[PDB]
Amino acid sequence: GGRRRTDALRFLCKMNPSQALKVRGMVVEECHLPGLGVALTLDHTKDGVSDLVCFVSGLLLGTNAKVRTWFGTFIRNGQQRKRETSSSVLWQMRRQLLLELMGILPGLKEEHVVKASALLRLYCALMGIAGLKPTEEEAEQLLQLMTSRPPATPAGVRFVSLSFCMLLAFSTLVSTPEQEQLMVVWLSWMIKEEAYFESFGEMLLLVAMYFHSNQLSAIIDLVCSTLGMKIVIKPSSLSRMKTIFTQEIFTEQVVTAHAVRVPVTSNLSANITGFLPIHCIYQLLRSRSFTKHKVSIKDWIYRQLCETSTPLHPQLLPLIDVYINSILTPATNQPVTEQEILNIFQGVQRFSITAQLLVLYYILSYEEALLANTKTLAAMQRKPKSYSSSLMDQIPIKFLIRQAQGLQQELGGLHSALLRLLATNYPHLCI
Amino acid sequence: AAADVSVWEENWEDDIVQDDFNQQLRLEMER
Amino acid sequence: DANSALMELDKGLRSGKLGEQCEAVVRFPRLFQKYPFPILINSAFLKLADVFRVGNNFLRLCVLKVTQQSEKHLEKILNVDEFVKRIFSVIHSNDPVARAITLRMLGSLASIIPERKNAHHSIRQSLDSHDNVEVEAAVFAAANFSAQSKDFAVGICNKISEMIQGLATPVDLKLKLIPILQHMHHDAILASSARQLLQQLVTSYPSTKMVIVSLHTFTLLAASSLVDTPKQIQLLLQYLKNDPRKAVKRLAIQDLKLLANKTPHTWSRENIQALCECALQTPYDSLKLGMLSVLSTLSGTIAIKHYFRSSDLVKLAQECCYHNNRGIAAHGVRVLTNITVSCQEKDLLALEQDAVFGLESLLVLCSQDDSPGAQATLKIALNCMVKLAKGRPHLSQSVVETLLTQLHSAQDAARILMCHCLAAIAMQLPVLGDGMLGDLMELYKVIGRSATDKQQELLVSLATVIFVASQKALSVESKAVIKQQLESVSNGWTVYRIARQASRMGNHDMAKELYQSLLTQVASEHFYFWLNSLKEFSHAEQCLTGLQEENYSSALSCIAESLKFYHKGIASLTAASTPLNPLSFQCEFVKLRIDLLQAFSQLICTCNSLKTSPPPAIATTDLQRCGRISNQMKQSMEEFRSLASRYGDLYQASFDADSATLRNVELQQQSCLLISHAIEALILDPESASFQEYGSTGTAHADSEYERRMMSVYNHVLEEVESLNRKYTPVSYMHTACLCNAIIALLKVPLSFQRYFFQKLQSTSIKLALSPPIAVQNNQQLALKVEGVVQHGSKPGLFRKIQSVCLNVSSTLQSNMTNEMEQRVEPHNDYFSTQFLLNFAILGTHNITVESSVKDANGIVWKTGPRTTIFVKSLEDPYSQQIRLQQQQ
Amino acid sequence: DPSQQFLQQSLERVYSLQHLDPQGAQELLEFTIRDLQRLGELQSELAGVADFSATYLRCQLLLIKALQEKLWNVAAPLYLKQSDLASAAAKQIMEETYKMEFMYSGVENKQVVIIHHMRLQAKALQLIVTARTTRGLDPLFGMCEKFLQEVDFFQRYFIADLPHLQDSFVDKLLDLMPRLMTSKPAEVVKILQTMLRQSAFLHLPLPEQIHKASATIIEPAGESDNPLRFTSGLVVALDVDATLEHVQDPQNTVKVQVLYPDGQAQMIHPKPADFRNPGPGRHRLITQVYLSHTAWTEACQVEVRLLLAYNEGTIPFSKPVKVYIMPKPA
Repeated sequence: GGRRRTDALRFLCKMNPSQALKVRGMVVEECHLPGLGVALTLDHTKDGVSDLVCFVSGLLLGTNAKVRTWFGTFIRNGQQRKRETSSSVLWQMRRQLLLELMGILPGLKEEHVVKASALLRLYCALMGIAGLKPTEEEAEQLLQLMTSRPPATPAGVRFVSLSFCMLLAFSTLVSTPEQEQLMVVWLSWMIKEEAYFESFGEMLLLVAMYFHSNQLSAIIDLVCSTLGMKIVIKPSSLSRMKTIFTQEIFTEQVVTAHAVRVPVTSNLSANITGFLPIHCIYQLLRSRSFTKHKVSIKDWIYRQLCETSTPLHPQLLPLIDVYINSILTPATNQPVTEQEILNIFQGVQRFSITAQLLVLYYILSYEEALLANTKTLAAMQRKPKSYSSSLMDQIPIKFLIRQAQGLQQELGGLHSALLRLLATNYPHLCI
Repeated sequence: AAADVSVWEENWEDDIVQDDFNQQLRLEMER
Repeated sequence: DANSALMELDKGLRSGKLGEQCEAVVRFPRLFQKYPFPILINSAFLKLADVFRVGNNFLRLCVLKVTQQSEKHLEKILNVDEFVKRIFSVIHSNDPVARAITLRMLGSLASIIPERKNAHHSIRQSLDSHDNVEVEAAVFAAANFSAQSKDFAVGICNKISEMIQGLATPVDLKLKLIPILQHMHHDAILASSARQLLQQLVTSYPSTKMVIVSLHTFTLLAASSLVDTPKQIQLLLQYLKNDPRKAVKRLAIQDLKLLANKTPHTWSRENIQALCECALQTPYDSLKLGMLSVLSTLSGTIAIKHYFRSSDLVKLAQECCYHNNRGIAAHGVRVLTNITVSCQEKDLLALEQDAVFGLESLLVLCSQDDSPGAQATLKIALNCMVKLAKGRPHLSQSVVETLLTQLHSAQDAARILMCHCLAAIAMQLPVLGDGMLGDLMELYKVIGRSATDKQQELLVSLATVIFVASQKALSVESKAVIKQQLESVSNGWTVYRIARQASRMGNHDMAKELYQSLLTQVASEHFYFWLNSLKEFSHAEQCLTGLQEENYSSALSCIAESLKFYHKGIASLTAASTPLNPLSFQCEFVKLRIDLLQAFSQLICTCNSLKTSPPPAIATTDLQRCGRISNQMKQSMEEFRSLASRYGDLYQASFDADSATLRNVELQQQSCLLISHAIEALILDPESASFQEYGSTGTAHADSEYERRMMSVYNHVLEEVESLNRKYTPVSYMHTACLCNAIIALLKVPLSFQRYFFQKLQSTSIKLALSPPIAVQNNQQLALKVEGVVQHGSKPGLFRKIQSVCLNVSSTLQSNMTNEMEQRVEPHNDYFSTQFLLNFAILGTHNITVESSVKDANGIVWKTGPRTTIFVKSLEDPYSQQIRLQQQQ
Repeated sequence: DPSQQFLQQSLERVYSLQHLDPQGAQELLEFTIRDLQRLGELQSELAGVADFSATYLRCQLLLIKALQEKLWNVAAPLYLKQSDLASAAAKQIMEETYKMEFMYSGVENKQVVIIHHMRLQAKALQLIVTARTTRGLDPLFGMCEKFLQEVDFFQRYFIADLPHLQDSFVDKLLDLMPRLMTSKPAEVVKILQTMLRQSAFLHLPLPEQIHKASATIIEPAGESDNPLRFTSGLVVALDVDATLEHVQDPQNTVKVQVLYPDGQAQMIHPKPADFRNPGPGRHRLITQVYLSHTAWTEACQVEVRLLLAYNEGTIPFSKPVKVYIMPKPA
């Protein structure tokens, strides 16, 4: 009965093709006969990207969750319809999407990178929400798409990030050795490629770190945030991913070497979002990785702290905390020098108020930690290098505390932590 | 001691309110 | 969760280390912003007050800072007695610092504890303390409590008077004490006694500081009491004229500006004459600028009408508009413009050209400077020109000519401001658009050749005036704009904003080209879908620009093409919708645009349905004799009525939209209603056609060219319908001709995409936390409390403010509307709460729904808040079940 | 004294400036209404006069605002209900005119004529607004002839007061009386609109002595008390004490309204024995109001308020209070 009704409406729309998309809108409004909608958009396509990509992506990723569930059930049910054959419109639109994949495949073009990105996100939606299981040819052309090289634009960065998240999520679709060597050579090229300034390499380093620290949940959260959808990943395939990643591509040495040269985000703030090099440095510092390799980031920390803006990023304070913990834990990272932070308070190079407050927070926290961790000295007094009293006399603690109190809401927990340190170590400033 | 007034009261260029959508669109497409 | 975070802080305040306790205490206000509901606020304030009671003085100061930050949330404490009593216990401490902090807290809590006698006595006792910090805290608390409670004010006025006049009080404490008297407005006799005391102070303590504080306090008291305000104005003018101190004169100017802003109607002619004389005979320019600021404030109000020949005000304004000082010139020309547009009296039309030439000279003065003060004066002048163009339309041509001539010899910032001015004038008066196109296009050509950094704003401003000034479409100007964009502009944002303006003014081919160009520049796929949808909507609106006046077949084909592109666009737009950017208004707006176009197509089909003949069986016996077309017209009428209802639903779901977008939605709804009324009055009920189309507005003051075109189409269609009322039987080809011509007229005016389609500014919501798969007994009916907070983004009341919140509760069983009830509650500090009583006599499963609605200040109801639902499992109690079973068995 | 002088000056300022544009006129009215409300808040003796005059000015402000909305209004089939507030304005003028008639004392007939004239204006406004919407001709004729009968009754009752109503709405209406009687309803609506817009604002002659009718519920007090328990099915008696100020005939007019948390509302008519008169223009109402309702899961609060009745229809004149009840079953 449903097949005959769908065929009748199909013939009616063949007789009046101008109203075919109106019938498809009626389908998605009344919320039944999804095969009719798919068939109508297919007969309509028979440049942009395509009406098909827009239509099914909007269906699977729109605000309306009823439509999402309805189309997911449609995809699931259609998948069982003989597992092949053109009897179901599901395989027809799958072939159409695969044909689009061939269309945009080549070095990827500047014009096709955004279309590739949209198509890749649509495939993510299909296999993640709708429960589609790709065929061998579909998986092969997907892998051919991911491993393409976009021409180092922000769209290219987005495309590479999305492809990497697809590989992390749906790693079951490789299942072959030649595709394994294809993806590892693509990963090696991605490592070598660092001209993407104008947030991809940060994601790569972060997933490598999470693999080393077995923070699988962090990887799933990263993938779900980048793809923009909630997916269950079945992390045994993620464990296979961790084995290949750690043993072949990313050792701790290469991770450290690539991370120490990662640039600093100018004008850092909570406004700019996504995964950032600060997250990478925080993750290594929490994993205690540099003392194992004897490499300095004091310059990196100091340079990043000078490049902050008022809506404070929520990762700066934990970064300073773990950096101070790294200093006083054996060998160790060197703390910033006297002259390095005298330049911060040289006025009163006009540095930002949030940079001053983060340096002040670091200094007070460092002194508190030094008082709290005198057991692990194991060297002379110049090794930890407790700060000179003259430099402390140069720092305007009270003025900066008043300024931070004037910007309470914009600085996150910085004002509260500064007040904690002030009330603990400077009672004479708390009269 | 001053006050602010707008020449055109339906001018879409005023940055009195900045919304997230237009923020990322601007940051994404400005060169 | 709220309580988890509150415990996370509570372990902080329980640590005993001062740093952690202070950290938690200053972490509190963010919690209130996250969870503004009274349960968390109540518990938080009780534990904060306990910490205040037992903590040291620095912790008490931190608690005081938090209380000062959270004066909105303290109305929600509810458990006021325990909170205050454990706060109040610290006033008995021998430490004067602790007493001072307690007094400051009581002053901060004055709104929720007025008429608290122990607090009043504490203030009175601490006022004559020997510790200066305690005395200052007592003065602050006395100010707050006199602002709040009348009894404290009347009980304290004598004591404040005796401390001020007391010779043992220092001058600094006297200064601190005088502003208490501004809160003596609670009673007429109290206000009169305070007035007498302030007069005694100004005559007996004529120091600069003391007289300044006393005069400011007297001004504030007069503003609050508004009975001594005329003689307060007279006193301020006396001090302005007589007192030689520049500081006293400056204060008098500031106070008169405050009174002009507050009570302009109370100003007499004599007061304005005295102020004008003072401005005329003063030698100092700063003072003159201040008095002219006061006079320009007054001229914008009704005080100018009360002031009314060539008087001192006009003489002063004419003298000042040619001053060397730019600020004085701006104020003088503002006064002149206000007089010209407010007073149509023909005795003062000689200054009409004085105003025009003063504005032009001020343009010449301010254009080259490119300095912030000059930019401010330039903004003042251009606002005055816009106002003058509206008020006196016969001066519009000269204003436009001055702006165009000055455009070629002005800096970039100045050019942007005059472009805004031209856009305003041409939006209100589009006849002047044709006269400004040549100069604007020439300046667009010369700017685009060397457009580096600041010219991007200039480029969008110039394109905006080009699109606004163009009543018709563009052929060569369009080519020039596209060439200027493609030649140099890699700035996608400039192109996007210009395309936004093009789609705003209905130049949809240009918008299509620019949006097509903007694809491949974005990185995110949802922005790509958004731009692609914009391109498709522009193409769809461009498709139906080629409509012939009488060709209905061409019309049907064009509407079909437009619907194809609209369906592509809505698929793309749906693909562009994401969480925290749902594009709900855009989706609904273009869905209602897809409808009323396929409804138009169905009405074109029914126009042609008359050519398929009626049956003969029905033809042998009035409206049924028409045949299928009669029922089809009935269906079309119902469809258009439903479309008008849906457009109204979109209207009242757009509380955060700007006025122009709402007017656009109103125009679409009125077009739907026009088609429905035409169908009814021509086919279905010509005898009940009601009165004639007597337009009350007549020559309505439209705010856009789209408005003018829409109303002209409506008036022409209504005239056509009225002349064709009963002249033909409903089988007529002339009725179908009139309907189809109405379709052509409505579609031939291009659609305008308004600001809310692109920019969302207000963004107000409702949280609506309600007390809870919940089991309710059959006999015991549910007691449901719903609490909600209205949320905001940046400027809360940008377009309209919430006056009251309407909470409609309904119950649907077997999840049908069995528990209708409404409660209009006024949210005090952006928070409202109410109790609901829900009957569940019928056993089963109940779906409770609560839908918040917003009644704005004017009275219009908006359906804003979420229609959150909860499900109730109502089951008969064991007692009644067992009793009924035993009785039956 | 300065208060009376300020009151008279403000009223003269409003009356003189009736040649202003609608925006200026309505902003002047808003300024004066705010001033009179504040003056009523400050002074006790002039609270009655200030609130009386401010209510009259609020009626006028609503009228001119509704007429400006009508200027914003267009042809009838294009009328939009959601964006219109003229009908609400007419209802508000209705209720405020009732308020000035009954909720104040010392009202001589020279004020009653002005109150009824504003009432007639509100009825005309409601008629015009309804005509803007209704496509039926028979209901339009019915409301039209009802309004004309109301005008005729006004002319009959206040026949001695017409010379004091020069250039008023009703005066110009009575000038063209038979033409309105014999004209078409649509033409009647049109000329009514034009005559409303051209009507003059009538001066309100202040009485020598006038005080607002006020009431203060004091016995239940705030909700800090524990809920009243054991009320399921049966009755609970809530003792009500109240002081009533300047109500000449409270027994026939004062009523007690009880609003349960559901839509149900109870209306109570206290007997004369409840009312006590310890002083002139200062009554004391002591009585019991009986409340009953089925069992409740949680102790909700019931709103109890005092209303004034007029002749039908009622208007609230006391601050609402709330008390918690827990009708527990047993």
